[PDB]
Amino acid sequence: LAKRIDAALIMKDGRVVKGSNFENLRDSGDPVELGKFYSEIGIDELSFWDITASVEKRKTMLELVEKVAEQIDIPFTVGGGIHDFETASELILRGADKVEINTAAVENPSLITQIAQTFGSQAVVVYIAAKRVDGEFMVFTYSGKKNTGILLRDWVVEVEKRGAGEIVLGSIDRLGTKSGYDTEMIRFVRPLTTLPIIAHRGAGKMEHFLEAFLAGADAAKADSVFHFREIDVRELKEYLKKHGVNVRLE
Ligand SMILES: *C1=NO[C@@]2(*)=C1(*)(*)C(*)(*)(*)=[C@](*)(N(=O)=O)[C]=[C]2
Repeated sequence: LAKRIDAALIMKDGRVVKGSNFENLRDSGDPVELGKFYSEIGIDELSFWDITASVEKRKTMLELVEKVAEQIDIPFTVGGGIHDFETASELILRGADKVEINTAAVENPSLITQIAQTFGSQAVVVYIAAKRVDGEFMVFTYSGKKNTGILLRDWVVEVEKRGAGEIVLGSIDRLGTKSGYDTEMIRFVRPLTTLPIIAHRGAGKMEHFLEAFLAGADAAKADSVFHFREIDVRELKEYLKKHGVNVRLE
């Protein structure tokens, strides 16, 4: 299948954290209008990540999903502290196509299966944050704060076994960098799973997307490179097509 380009939007109290540089937008920090604009210029799927610190979070995420579903016609994922089946269920029913889970899945891997039982494997995305520690790829939880001691190799196999649809592979070793995706990490994971692998962290220029796809990624996700317009989405897709990558053009 076609390689996929995803945009992730980090949100807090209903706003896109640090906004965007699209002057054409009425409100460049509105996640709905920004998401809609991305869907029009060639983003394939959207990810909405909420960090509303406690209290209003549940209602905020549900209202976000409802507003997004009304306006956009490409698939989207919602994530950020989804801890149980009922939370995931209400977000999917309100409009999300998929839910994206990390810490709660590591702590209770049956959560993957429970969501998939009702909504299908295709509705369950597991985000795996990994980092090199003493020469092994280790799985990290709590926004990179906790080394679980679980090997990346073991967790990838378990995630597929439990019934996840896709894996987002986030390299903590590339957080905040613009040097490229962690292609070594992608190549390490590729033979271990039949699931779609979505690369995250490290993108800085168009050539990094090509590199990630050569490494075996099925999709590439980014955020600030798009929001601050370091990479244009249409230019990226034209570049990838030029060099033989199967991507969807309009
Ligand atoms: C995934 N792994 O750690 C995370 C993940 C997502 C979000 N988020 O804001 O959706 C936060 C931490």
